[PDB]
Amino acid sequence: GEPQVQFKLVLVGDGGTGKTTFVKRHLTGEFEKKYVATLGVEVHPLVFHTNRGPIKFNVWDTAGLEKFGGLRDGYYIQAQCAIIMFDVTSRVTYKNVPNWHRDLVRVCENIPIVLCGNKVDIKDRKVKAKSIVFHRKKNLQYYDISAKSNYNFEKPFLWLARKLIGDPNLEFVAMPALAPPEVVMDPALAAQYEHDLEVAQ
Ligand SMILES: Nc1nc2c(ncn2[C@@H]2O[C@H](COP(=O)(O)OP(=O)(O)O)[C@@H](O)[C@H]2O)c(=O)[nH]1
Ligand SMILES: [Mg+2]
Repeated sequence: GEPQVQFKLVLVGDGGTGKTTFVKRHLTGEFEKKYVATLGVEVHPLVFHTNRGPIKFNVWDTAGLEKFGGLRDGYYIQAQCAIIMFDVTSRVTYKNVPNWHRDLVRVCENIPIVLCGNKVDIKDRKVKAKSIVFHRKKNLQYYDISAKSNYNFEKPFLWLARKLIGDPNLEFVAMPALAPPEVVMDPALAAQYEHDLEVAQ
């Protein structure tokens, strides 16, 4: 009878930015993933547990290394939300963000979108906070991320659940089982970066 609250999420951005690494941190979603042969995609079911009940994000991760413009319409059709990703050690991935946005909005129009800057465990960072107080001003929320250490993993999913359910006080009551950190996210470096965003804001 009474079914599941489920949302289609489309994960997009340049080849090599860490999209498959980020979505694979949720272990039960990787083990139960579904290979949809004909659209070139892997659909991952990520269940999150809130104070108002359980929610599911059906994350569509492309299986190729496609280029801006080269994602069929079927990949985006009926999407309810999205995450756009770039790598902070490569400037060309961040310059392509606007074209990935243009592709989404043409097919889906006004849907809640989060912007993510990955690989902030690396010391030699090229794209900093002062240049990210830019683009995000499309009604787009920004978060610094590190996929291999699990740094800020829940933040993009918590922001999208608040918009789609309609409650700004919604919280997660327990965290999903996650793959153990494989790199070190220095604790004083993370604090320096957070201070930099507030300065930039
Ligand atoms: N150190 C580090 N490397 C990362 C991180 N995220 C991705 N990478 C590396 O980037 C390469 C490409 O990642 P992949 O997930 O295949 O990217 P995709 O093309 O967007 O699917 C891999 O060798 C990853 O291990 C991160 O958080 N930290
Ligand atoms: Mg991939």
